[PDB]
Amino acid sequence: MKRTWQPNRRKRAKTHGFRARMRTPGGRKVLKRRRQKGRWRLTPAVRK
Amino acid sequence: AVKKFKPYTPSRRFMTVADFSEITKTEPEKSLVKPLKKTGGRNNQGRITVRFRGGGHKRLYRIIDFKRWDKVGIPAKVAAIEYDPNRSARIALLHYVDGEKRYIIAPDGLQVGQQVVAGPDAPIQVGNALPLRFIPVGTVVHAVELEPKKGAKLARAAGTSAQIQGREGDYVILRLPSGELRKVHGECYATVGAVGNADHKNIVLGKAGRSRWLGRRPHVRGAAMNPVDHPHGGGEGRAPRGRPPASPWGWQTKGLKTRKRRKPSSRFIIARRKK
RNA sequence: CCGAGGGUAGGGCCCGUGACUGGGGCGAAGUCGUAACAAGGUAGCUGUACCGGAAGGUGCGGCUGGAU
RNA sequence: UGGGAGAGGGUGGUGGAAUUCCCGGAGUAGCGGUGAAAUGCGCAGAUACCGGGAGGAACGCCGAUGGCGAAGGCAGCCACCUGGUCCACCCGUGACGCUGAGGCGCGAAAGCGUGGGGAGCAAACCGGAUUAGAUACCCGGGUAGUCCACGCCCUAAACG
RNA sequence: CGAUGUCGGCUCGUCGCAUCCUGGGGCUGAAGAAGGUCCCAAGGGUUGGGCUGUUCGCCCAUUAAAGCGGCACGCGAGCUG
RNA sequence: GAAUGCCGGCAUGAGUAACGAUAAAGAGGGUGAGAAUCCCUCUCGCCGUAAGCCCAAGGGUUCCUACGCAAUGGUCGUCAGCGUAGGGUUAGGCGGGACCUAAGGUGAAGCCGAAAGGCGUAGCCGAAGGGCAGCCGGUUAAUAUUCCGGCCCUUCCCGCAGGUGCGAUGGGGGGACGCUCUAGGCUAGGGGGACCGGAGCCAUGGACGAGCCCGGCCAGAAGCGCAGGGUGGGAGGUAGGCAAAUCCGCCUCCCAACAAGCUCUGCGUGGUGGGGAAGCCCGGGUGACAACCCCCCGAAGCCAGGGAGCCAAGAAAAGCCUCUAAGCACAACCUGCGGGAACCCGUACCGCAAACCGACACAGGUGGGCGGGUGCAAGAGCACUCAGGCGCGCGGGAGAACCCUCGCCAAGGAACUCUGCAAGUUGGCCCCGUAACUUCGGGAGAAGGGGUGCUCCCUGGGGUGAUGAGCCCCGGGGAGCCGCAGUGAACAGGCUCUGGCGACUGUUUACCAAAAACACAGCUCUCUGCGAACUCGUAAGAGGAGGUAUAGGGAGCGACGCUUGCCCGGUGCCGGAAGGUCAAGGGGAGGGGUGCAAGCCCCGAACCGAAGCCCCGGUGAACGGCGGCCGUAACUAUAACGGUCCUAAGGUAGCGAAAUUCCUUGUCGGGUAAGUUCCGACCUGCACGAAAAGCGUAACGACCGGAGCGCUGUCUCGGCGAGGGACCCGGUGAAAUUGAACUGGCCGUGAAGAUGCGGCCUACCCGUGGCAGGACGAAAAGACCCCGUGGAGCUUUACUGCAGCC
RNA sequence: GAGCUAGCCCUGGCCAGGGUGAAGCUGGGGUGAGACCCAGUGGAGGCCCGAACCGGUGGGGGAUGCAAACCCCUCGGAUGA
Ligand SMILES: CC[C@H]1OC(=O)[C@H](C)[C@@H](O[C@H]2C[C@@](C)(OC)[C@@H](O)[C@H](C)O2)[C@H](C)[C@@H](O[C@@H]2O[C@H](C)C[C@H](N(C)C)[C@H]2O)[C@](C)(O)C[C@@H](C)C(=O)[C@H](C)[C@@H](O)[C@]1(C)O
Ligand SMILES: [Mg+2]
Ligand SMILES: [Mg+2]
Ligand SMILES: [Mg+2]
Ligand SMILES: [Mg+2]
Ligand SMILES: [Mg+2]
Ligand SMILES: [Mg+2]
Ligand SMILES: [Mg+2]
Ligand SMILES: [Mg+2]
Ligand SMILES: [Mg+2]
Ligand SMILES: [Mg+2]
Ligand SMILES: [Mg+2]
Ligand SMILES: [Mg+2]
Ligand SMILES: [Mg+2]
Ligand SMILES: [Mg+2]
Ligand SMILES: [Mg+2]
Ligand SMILES: [Mg+2]
Ligand SMILES: [Mg+2]
Ligand SMILES: [Mg+2]
Ligand SMILES: [Mg+2]
Ligand SMILES: [Mg+2]
Ligand SMILES: [Mg+2]
Ligand SMILES: [Mg+2]
Ligand SMILES: [Mg+2]
Ligand SMILES: [Mg+2]
Ligand SMILES: [Mg+2]
Ligand SMILES: [Mg+2]
Ligand SMILES: [Mg+2]
Ligand SMILES: [Mg+2]
Ligand SMILES: [Mg+2]
Ligand SMILES: [Mg+2]
Ligand SMILES: [Mg+2]
Ligand SMILES: [Mg+2]
Ligand SMILES: [Mg+2]
Ligand SMILES: [Mg+2]
Ligand SMILES: [Mg+2]
Ligand SMILES: [Mg+2]
Ligand SMILES: [Mg+2]
Ligand SMILES: [Mg+2]
Ligand SMILES: [Mg+2]
Ligand SMILES: [Mg+2]
Ligand SMILES: [Mg+2]
Ligand SMILES: [Mg+2]
Ligand SMILES: [Mg+2]
Ligand SMILES: [Mg+2]
Ligand SMILES: [Mg+2]
Ligand SMILES: [Mg+2]
Ligand SMILES: [Mg+2]
Ligand SMILES: [Mg+2]
Ligand SMILES: [Mg+2]
Ligand SMILES: [Mg+2]
Ligand SMILES: [Mg+2]
Ligand SMILES: [Mg+2]
Ligand SMILES: [Mg+2]
Ligand SMILES: [Mg+2]
Ligand SMILES: [Mg+2]
Ligand SMILES: [Mg+2]
Ligand SMILES: [Mg+2]
Ligand SMILES: [Mg+2]
Ligand SMILES: [Mg+2]
Ligand SMILES: [Mg+2]
Ligand SMILES: [Mg+2]
Ligand SMILES: [Mg+2]
Ligand SMILES: [Mg+2]
Ligand SMILES: [Mg+2]
Ligand SMILES: [Mg+2]
Ligand SMILES: [Mg+2]
Ligand SMILES: [Mg+2]
Ligand SMILES: [Mg+2]
Ligand SMILES: [Mg+2]
Ligand SMILES: [Mg+2]
Ligand SMILES: [Mg+2]
Ligand SMILES: [Mg+2]
Ligand SMILES: [Mg+2]
Ligand SMILES: [Mg+2]
Ligand SMILES: [Mg+2]
Ligand SMILES: [Mg+2]
Ligand SMILES: [Mg+2]
Ligand SMILES: [Mg+2]
Ligand SMILES: [Mg+2]
Ligand SMILES: [Mg+2]
Ligand SMILES: [Mg+2]
Ligand SMILES: [Mg+2]
Ligand SMILES: [Mg+2]
Ligand SMILES: [Mg+2]
Ligand SMILES: [Mg+2]
Ligand SMILES: [Mg+2]
Ligand SMILES: [Mg+2]
Ligand SMILES: [Mg+2]
Ligand SMILES: [Mg+2]
Ligand SMILES: [Mg+2]
Ligand SMILES: [Mg+2]
Ligand SMILES: [Mg+2]
Ligand SMILES: [Mg+2]
Ligand SMILES: [Mg+2]
Ligand SMILES: [Mg+2]
Ligand SMILES: [Mg+2]
Ligand SMILES: [Mg+2]
Ligand SMILES: [Mg+2]
Ligand SMILES: [Mg+2]
Ligand SMILES: [Mg+2]
Ligand SMILES: [Mg+2]
Ligand SMILES: [Mg+2]
Ligand SMILES: [Mg+2]
Ligand SMILES: [Mg+2]
Ligand SMILES: [Mg+2]
Ligand SMILES: [Mg+2]
Ligand SMILES: [Mg+2]
Ligand SMILES: [Mg+2]
Ligand SMILES: [Mg+2]
Ligand SMILES: [Mg+2]
Ligand SMILES: [Mg+2]
Ligand SMILES: [Mg+2]
Ligand SMILES: [Mg+2]
Ligand SMILES: [Mg+2]
Ligand SMILES: [Mg+2]
Ligand SMILES: [Mg+2]
Ligand SMILES: [Mg+2]
Ligand SMILES: [Mg+2]
Ligand SMILES: [Mg+2]
Ligand SMILES: [Mg+2]
Ligand SMILES: [Mg+2]
Ligand SMILES: [Mg+2]
Ligand SMILES: [Mg+2]
Ligand SMILES: [Mg+2]
Ligand SMILES: [Mg+2]
Ligand SMILES: [Mg+2]
Ligand SMILES: [Mg+2]
Ligand SMILES: [Mg+2]
Ligand SMILES: [Mg+2]
Ligand SMILES: [Mg+2]
Ligand SMILES: [Mg+2]
Ligand SMILES: [Mg+2]
Ligand SMILES: [Mg+2]
Ligand SMILES: [Mg+2]
Ligand SMILES: [Mg+2]
Ligand SMILES: [Mg+2]
Ligand SMILES: [Mg+2]
Ligand SMILES: [Mg+2]
Ligand SMILES: [Mg+2]
Ligand SMILES: [Mg+2]
Ligand SMILES: [Mg+2]
Ligand SMILES: [Mg+2]
Ligand SMILES: [Mg+2]
Ligand SMILES: [Mg+2]
Ligand SMILES: [Mg+2]
Ligand SMILES: [Mg+2]
Ligand SMILES: [Mg+2]
Ligand SMILES: [Mg+2]
Ligand SMILES: [Mg+2]
Ligand SMILES: [Mg+2]
Ligand SMILES: [Mg+2]
Ligand SMILES: [Mg+2]
Ligand SMILES: [Mg+2]
Ligand SMILES: [Mg+2]
Ligand SMILES: [Mg+2]
Ligand SMILES: [Mg+2]
Ligand SMILES: [Mg+2]
Ligand SMILES: [Mg+2]
Ligand SMILES: [Mg+2]
Ligand SMILES: [Mg+2]
Ligand SMILES: [Mg+2]
Ligand SMILES: [Mg+2]
Ligand SMILES: [Mg+2]
Ligand SMILES: [Mg+2]
Ligand SMILES: [Mg+2]
Ligand SMILES: [Mg+2]
Ligand SMILES: [Mg+2]
Ligand SMILES: [Mg+2]
Ligand SMILES: [Mg+2]
Ligand SMILES: [Mg+2]
Ligand SMILES: [Mg+2]
Ligand SMILES: [Mg+2]
Ligand SMILES: [Mg+2]
Ligand SMILES: [Mg+2]
Ligand SMILES: [Mg+2]
Ligand SMILES: [Mg+2]
Ligand SMILES: [Mg+2]
Ligand SMILES: [Mg+2]
Ligand SMILES: [Mg+2]
Ligand SMILES: [Mg+2]
Ligand SMILES: [Mg+2]
Ligand SMILES: [Mg+2]
Ligand SMILES: [Mg+2]
Ligand SMILES: [Mg+2]
Ligand SMILES: [Mg+2]
Ligand SMILES: [Mg+2]
Ligand SMILES: [Mg+2]
Ligand SMILES: [Mg+2]
Ligand SMILES: [Mg+2]
Ligand SMILES: [Mg+2]
Ligand SMILES: [Mg+2]
Ligand SMILES: [Mg+2]
Ligand SMILES: [Mg+2]
Ligand SMILES: [Mg+2]
Ligand SMILES: [Mg+2]
Ligand SMILES: [Mg+2]
Ligand SMILES: [Mg+2]
Ligand SMILES: [Mg+2]
Ligand SMILES: [Mg+2]
Ligand SMILES: [Mg+2]
Ligand SMILES: [Mg+2]
Ligand SMILES: [Mg+2]
Ligand SMILES: [Mg+2]
Ligand SMILES: [Mg+2]
Ligand SMILES: [Mg+2]
Ligand SMILES: [Mg+2]
Ligand SMILES: [Mg+2]
Ligand SMILES: [Mg+2]
Ligand SMILES: [Mg+2]
Ligand SMILES: [Mg+2]
Ligand SMILES: [Mg+2]
Ligand SMILES: [Mg+2]
Ligand SMILES: [Mg+2]
Ligand SMILES: [Mg+2]
Ligand SMILES: [Mg+2]
Ligand SMILES: [Mg+2]
Ligand SMILES: [Mg+2]
Ligand SMILES: [Mg+2]
Ligand SMILES: [Mg+2]
Ligand SMILES: [Mg+2]
Ligand SMILES: [Mg+2]
Ligand SMILES: [Mg+2]
Ligand SMILES: [Mg+2]
Ligand SMILES: [Mg+2]
Ligand SMILES: [Mg+2]
Ligand SMILES: [Mg+2]
Ligand SMILES: [Mg+2]
Ligand SMILES: [Mg+2]
Ligand SMILES: [Mg+2]
Ligand SMILES: [Mg+2]
Ligand SMILES: [Mg+2]
Ligand SMILES: [Mg+2]
Ligand SMILES: [Mg+2]
Ligand SMILES: [Mg+2]
Ligand SMILES: [Mg+2]
Ligand SMILES: [Mg+2]
Ligand SMILES: [Mg+2]
Ligand SMILES: [Mg+2]
Ligand SMILES: [Mg+2]
Ligand SMILES: [Mg+2]
Ligand SMILES: [Mg+2]
Ligand SMILES: [Mg+2]
Ligand SMILES: [Mg+2]
Ligand SMILES: [Mg+2]
Ligand SMILES: [Mg+2]
Ligand SMILES: [Mg+2]
Ligand SMILES: [Mg+2]
Ligand SMILES: [Mg+2]
Ligand SMILES: [Mg+2]
């Protein structure tokens, strides 16, 4: 049947993207934490 | 003149529609219309602040003229009379000899192609807007301003009116559509006559979907819910209220007045409503 | 081909009968009340509506076939 | 043809008394109610009195053994739309009339539908009293209904 | 109770005998026929239906008779639900 | 050495189940170390409103070519979406941007909030909506409306000429709109031709024929032709369109009016550029100077913003046109022509799937367009086929049980069973016919029947054309032929009677319940006079609503019919300036602590003193409630009638052993041979009842009951058959479970149901196919039950508090 | 975290074919005028049948599955909430 993952590049970037994180205080701390842990990518990759 | 149907479906048995006989123009004035945002009963927070709303017919909001003291002494001609979906009442298109076009709401008996007017020296004639004080005591009147020059507030929906009982200084004594006796400033503009399309209440909606056309989503009783949702929720099988009948939020819905008893306008309310 | 009639299916009218149920007529001496004929003890009767164990009572309008 | 009477019918208006309710004034210990009384209402200021206000219904006197309509029935007052009828004159058509199975229409009250409206009245119902009982007659309340619009019902001691 | 699936039905049997029938007996208030009661006997047999989830029970039609119990109220790693 | 321990390695089950749709295969010839599996041909089968082709999401080199086969592929592999390397995506016209707005987002101003932050008019952003200029063919192993060929169009810059009051983010017009039905005329596409072009073919008994087979077009600027859309012209007045305005709006007059004129679209034609079949031959070459015509069907697409009617009344903004304002009229704008300028991003490939979403090359999920022909009444239904694409990445045999999916069945015909569960039956079209009841629609396709093909003759009317032929669409009459059978295959109701519940179409427990539940129109109560009530929010602000009591919130009931009775004592709600109770605050009689004293400091009664409660009413479609005992009639029996205690009042109409009735399978009646169910009645209703509505109700229902007919493998009672498995052979090869095991029956014993102890009995060793009685078999640290001073959801006149309101 | 799911908002798209034949309009009758009756035209409807599409009634299979909800046969809606 219809599973839960229904990829949508516009949905992905406008929800978990870089510019969506820097706007809110929580999304900034998400960026701080991942930038602290040493993640290779702080935001989901999507070729647009 | 409500319209009956032959019962050729289960729902055509009682469904009734308006007559539309007083309608003389079947499309709005492109100059006097604007987009109407369907909110769905959801405020700026997005949340439903009025339940069971949405999914009705798209409409265009026609600008109605509730401040007729804008144009004093300029005889407008009653151009046409048109359906308005944002109201119970009908709307009349006016061609002021000024050249400006406006929508007023159509009182009863008002005929297409008649001159109407507004002002202190206007005739007491169906469709004219005078300050309340200059209307002779004992004349039904619609589209009443509450406070002066803030807009027409009382007597607007279908068939309604308002009698003027008497005067008392800077205030007149109006009998509202709801039988209340309030005092309203005499300088408040009003339109003489009852609102048309009085047959509006006799309309039998006829079937569930018709209510859905009007933006009314289905209403679900509290007695059908669970205690997490309503005072009336729960019970094994059916159940009476089991407590004072209550709204979802807890307050009692049988008799409990909610008008603020320190409200300033109380000084201007002679008598609370009838019936 | 038509054809007596036989078969299938569905109707229409009448008759008889049916747990039970509705009032009806009748029946020497049953129970409760007293509505009506006297102004019958609230003048009666009436069409209707509603109520009441029962006769009846009452609202509305009508009749005198009502008294002094 | 010219005249006349009339609550004839319908519409639209409108006028005064009355009762109830609301507001002010003034005023105090009872009012109300009956065969008597109790209910009930009244020191939380009733009743009785004056002024103001709203609302509905009904038309005192005239009024009559009266007048109109085919019957049911019709009553303040004005106006508009309208029926019947009678009288004068002897002008016109020349039996064109009478009755009426069916048909159609009208049809008090009560009742019904959808709306409105609601002062007084009042089936239902409640209470007091009477009483053996009193699902009554008497008394205090009181809902439909009584009123309007439209739409049904079509019965009657619809009787002279 | 770190689980022994819980009624009844179907299927498949198997055993007990305190025997419903068939076989053998004694007593009979056993004339015959047909019954009653008890004793021996478990080899075989012990029907089809209406009603109810029912077991059971009543009822229809038969029958030589339409037996009563055990097998985790036998049998859901065999079915049903 | 044990923690259903942790991490890892390796076992067991096991050469076992399986290897993913039952659409299906076979042979020959190649390649190669090796071939059922790759290549090629031939034959067979499968999809064909798809299993074909073209877009969009999403995926991201998977595309093409060479070279490979360790692993990936459920087997194999020479093959591949795999590995290695090289190659491949070309735009002014397609899509997006340099254009416009939608919800929403953001947000100068402004507002608000401890902080963070929340709002918010404009404005900005935001598209699969608006606007906008390319069609056809050829070329590559791989891209093409992108390269190339032909014929077209757009914008920006500069220039010449002509013309004009030029001029905008400002005013106006326009853009600009729904649902259903639908006219004319076209095209898309298709059917036929005895007309034209073509490699050929004559079989196996006939046919050298009006034979068979194949094809018979696509694109096109100006002009013209047909069909539509859009649109009045003039002048006078002008206070309105937030300055102006010659435009727009309103008023008068003039002529034009169903036209016409102008403007713009589509279709046709059109200079010209293209395409061009089978067959034969090695994608190509031939065919071929290929031919390129006539008739017919004909859209849901085009003309388009057409027309009609309806109610629920149907985005915005820019482009474009118009008006003018500063400014300027050596400029600037409109037109025509010329030259020049024209950027960024996407372009491979897959795309109902082996490349997307499902951990997998997974029978599942995935929006748009094209979707050919014949037949069956129609059609996107169904069968068979075109183009195209496939035979589903394990095979070969065998012909057991048993399982699945399927076919048939003697006599019976529901006897099956909880139940006709399941499977039969019926099955589309035309005509005949058709009941109670009803809200007059319906019930209804009620029921029940007749017809159905193929040939000949006669004939009626329609579309085109022209009025004829010709094709084409509806038919009507007569006479015949064949079969068991003429919707001969495929697709396609079993019917009726009677109850309960819900009026109905609708909605629901995604993944055990689709229902009698929710919703519903409709009735009532109540709240709310607008800065409404109510809701969200700390607030600002939103919603309500750009609504105004014929309106909005809340609550019960649930179309409709006839109806809804008594109780206000308690509880809620409403009304009541009296009375009483009452907090801070006021008052300060009267005392106290200290101090030499002035004074400072504390306690402090009467009395004034809200809401709330008390108290007086009202009020039920507010929460709710609606008795008991004793007696009585001229047969018995039963009590209309009485008597008495109690009540706030003692259950009204109507219903009734009921979705409710315990005793109960109540009693009687019907249906049956027989009826715990069913239906009709009765009424001592354990324990109905009137908007948690009462009693009915035509219609409706994948709801739950009872009955009957039809028809049956459901059964008596089973038999045979088909294919997919099971079975044997080659290939690949799991799992849960498992203390170790050399793992029999009985009768005992034992923590009370023993393979493991005792006694006796039986028993050579190891398998394979099977059946499930046991291993208190596996699975899940029992969901029941208890226990824990464990948890959580829910409730209230439990405690306590908080928001909110007073 | 609303790329599943529930609702709402904005903007688009989708619903073969066949049946029934509401009001209206026209004509005829009718009447003082009417109501009304009949006929044709008309093409209404949470109308009827049935694909796509949306569902998920009954049964069977599947149950270390093709699948952590699927397959086959039946069945509901299908211009509307
Ligand atoms: C399909 C596949 C599933 O199997 C079933 O659904 C069967 C049909 C259940 O019966 C279902 C259905 C039913 C009626 O069982 C007959 C009922 O008992 C309950 C509701 O579970 C089983 C067996 C249940 O066992 C039962 O547990 C019971 C608590 C008691 C009983 N025990 C004493 C032996 C035992 O049989 C139980 C719990 O689900 C097993 C656990 C381990 C599971 O959850 C496993 C993973 C199952 O989901 C499953 C195997 O995937
Ligand atoms: Mg889903
Ligand atoms: Mg999605
Ligand atoms: Mg996207
Ligand atoms: Mg998105
Ligand atoms: Mg976001
Ligand atoms: Mg973002
Ligand atoms: Mg911060
Ligand atoms: Mg910060
Ligand atoms: Mg890095
Ligand atoms: Mg992140
Ligand atoms: Mg109607
Ligand atoms: Mg009718
Ligand atoms: Mg109207
Ligand atoms: Mg606009
Ligand atoms: Mg709004
Ligand atoms: Mg917002
Ligand atoms: Mg709300
Ligand atoms: Mg809402
Ligand atoms: Mg309104
Ligand atoms: Mg209106
Ligand atoms: Mg005022
Ligand atoms: Mg209504
Ligand atoms: Mg509603
Ligand atoms: Mg609407
Ligand atoms: Mg509801
Ligand atoms: Mg509930
Ligand atoms: Mg519930
Ligand atoms: Mg919640
Ligand atoms: Mg609660
Ligand atoms: Mg409750
Ligand atoms: Mg419930
Ligand atoms: Mg209950
Ligand atoms: Mg409940
Ligand atoms: Mg319920
Ligand atoms: Mg209740
Ligand atoms: Mg209760
Ligand atoms: Mg409450
Ligand atoms: Mg509140
Ligand atoms: Mg009021
Ligand atoms: Mg014979
Ligand atoms: Mg007497
Ligand atoms: Mg007397
Ligand atoms: Mg009485
Ligand atoms: Mg007193
Ligand atoms: Mg009044
Ligand atoms: Mg004469
Ligand atoms: Mg006569
Ligand atoms: Mg009357
Ligand atoms: Mg009394
Ligand atoms: Mg006494
Ligand atoms: Mg009185
Ligand atoms: Mg009458
Ligand atoms: Mg008389
Ligand atoms: Mg246990
Ligand atoms: Mg264990
Ligand atoms: Mg013997
Ligand atoms: Mg003897
Ligand atoms: Mg003997
Ligand atoms: Mg013996
Ligand atoms: Mg024996
Ligand atoms: Mg038997
Ligand atoms: Mg039994
Ligand atoms: Mg029993
Ligand atoms: Mg014998
Ligand atoms: Mg036994
Ligand atoms: Mg035992
Ligand atoms: Mg067992
Ligand atoms: Mg036992
Ligand atoms: Mg037992
Ligand atoms: Mg057992
Ligand atoms: Mg089982
Ligand atoms: Mg069992
Ligand atoms: Mg068992
Ligand atoms: Mg140890
Ligand atoms: Mg552990
Ligand atoms: Mg471990
Ligand atoms: Mg490990
Ligand atoms: Mg290992
Ligand atoms: Mg080992
Ligand atoms: Mg091995
Ligand atoms: Mg094995
Ligand atoms: Mg397996
Ligand atoms: Mg396979
Ligand atoms: Mg298949
Ligand atoms: Mg091979
Ligand atoms: Mg090989
Ligand atoms: Mg090959
Ligand atoms: Mg096809
Ligand atoms: Mg990927
Ligand atoms: Mg390999
Ligand atoms: Mg290999
Ligand atoms: Mg190899
Ligand atoms: Mg290698
Ligand atoms: Mg695989
Ligand atoms: Mg090789
Ligand atoms: Mg640029
Ligand atoms: Mg923009
Ligand atoms: Mg913000
Ligand atoms: Mg954005
Ligand atoms: Mg766009
Ligand atoms: Mg473009
Ligand atoms: Mg091309
Ligand atoms: Mg072109
Ligand atoms: Mg020039
Ligand atoms: Mg110009
Ligand atoms: Mg200009
Ligand atoms: Mg401009
Ligand atoms: Mg518009
Ligand atoms: Mg649009
Ligand atoms: Mg519509
Ligand atoms: Mg057309
Ligand atoms: Mg073309
Ligand atoms: Mg064709
Ligand atoms: Mg040739
Ligand atoms: Mg030959
Ligand atoms: Mg001007
Ligand atoms: Mg050549
Ligand atoms: Mg289409
Ligand atoms: Mg169009
Ligand atoms: Mg806008
Ligand atoms: Mg100059
Ligand atoms: Mg650029
Ligand atoms: Mg580029
Ligand atoms: Mg490309
Ligand atoms: Mg598919
Ligand atoms: Mg698709
Ligand atoms: Mg593929
Ligand atoms: Mg999966
Ligand atoms: Mg996943
Ligand atoms: Mg595969
Ligand atoms: Mg797949
Ligand atoms: Mg084709
Ligand atoms: Mg063919
Ligand atoms: Mg057909
Ligand atoms: Mg091919
Ligand atoms: Mg074999
Ligand atoms: Mg062999
Ligand atoms: Mg198959
Ligand atoms: Mg057959
Ligand atoms: Mg048979
Ligand atoms: Mg038979
Ligand atoms: Mg049966
Ligand atoms: Mg059986
Ligand atoms: Mg069942
Ligand atoms: Mg069949
Ligand atoms: Mg019948
Ligand atoms: Mg009939
Ligand atoms: Mg019937
Ligand atoms: Mg009936
Ligand atoms: Mg009928
Ligand atoms: Mg039909
Ligand atoms: Mg028929
Ligand atoms: Mg038939
Ligand atoms: Mg025939
Ligand atoms: Mg033939
Ligand atoms: Mg069929
Ligand atoms: Mg059918
Ligand atoms: Mg029953
Ligand atoms: Mg239901
Ligand atoms: Mg239903
Ligand atoms: Mg009902
Ligand atoms: Mg009903
Ligand atoms: Mg529906
Ligand atoms: Mg539900
Ligand atoms: Mg469920
Ligand atoms: Mg569930
Ligand atoms: Mg789930
Ligand atoms: Mg779940
Ligand atoms: Mg299920
Ligand atoms: Mg359920
Ligand atoms: Mg259903
Ligand atoms: Mg309903
Ligand atoms: Mg109702
Ligand atoms: Mg009401
Ligand atoms: Mg608003
Ligand atoms: Mg409401
Ligand atoms: Mg109902
Ligand atoms: Mg009825
Ligand atoms: Mg009470
Ligand atoms: Mg009280
Ligand atoms: Mg009370
Ligand atoms: Mg006092
Ligand atoms: Mg107080
Ligand atoms: Mg009541
Ligand atoms: Mg209670
Ligand atoms: Mg109580
Ligand atoms: Mg005596
Ligand atoms: Mg009653
Ligand atoms: Mg009973
Ligand atoms: Mg019984
Ligand atoms: Mg009942
Ligand atoms: Mg009961
Ligand atoms: Mg019983
Ligand atoms: Mg019995
Ligand atoms: Mg019987
Ligand atoms: Mg019964
Ligand atoms: Mg009894
Ligand atoms: Mg009940
Ligand atoms: Mg109740
Ligand atoms: Mg109840
Ligand atoms: Mg019913
Ligand atoms: Mg249903
Ligand atoms: Mg159903
Ligand atoms: Mg049954
Ligand atoms: Mg049956
Ligand atoms: Mg049968
Ligand atoms: Mg069988
Ligand atoms: Mg076989
Ligand atoms: Mg072998
Ligand atoms: Mg092997
Ligand atoms: Mg392998
Ligand atoms: Mg060992
Ligand atoms: Mg052994
Ligand atoms: Mg023992
Ligand atoms: Mg033992
Ligand atoms: Mg042993
Ligand atoms: Mg020992
Ligand atoms: Mg031993
Ligand atoms: Mg084996
Ligand atoms: Mg076993
Ligand atoms: Mg077993
Ligand atoms: Mg076992
Ligand atoms: Mg076991
Ligand atoms: Mg076991
Ligand atoms: Mg176990
Ligand atoms: Mg376990
Ligand atoms: Mg467990
Ligand atoms: Mg545990
Ligand atoms: Mg435990
Ligand atoms: Mg326990
Ligand atoms: Mg504990
Ligand atoms: Mg403890
Ligand atoms: Mg404790
Ligand atoms: Mg605890
Ligand atoms: Mg807790
Ligand atoms: Mg707090
Ligand atoms: Mg979603
Ligand atoms: Mg559709
Ligand atoms: Mg359809
Ligand atoms: Mg038909
Ligand atoms: Mg029309
Ligand atoms: Mg239609
Ligand atoms: Mg259907
Ligand atoms: Mg299913
Ligand atoms: Mg589904
Ligand atoms: Mg499962
Ligand atoms: Mg399926
Ligand atoms: Mg199927
Ligand atoms: Mg279906």
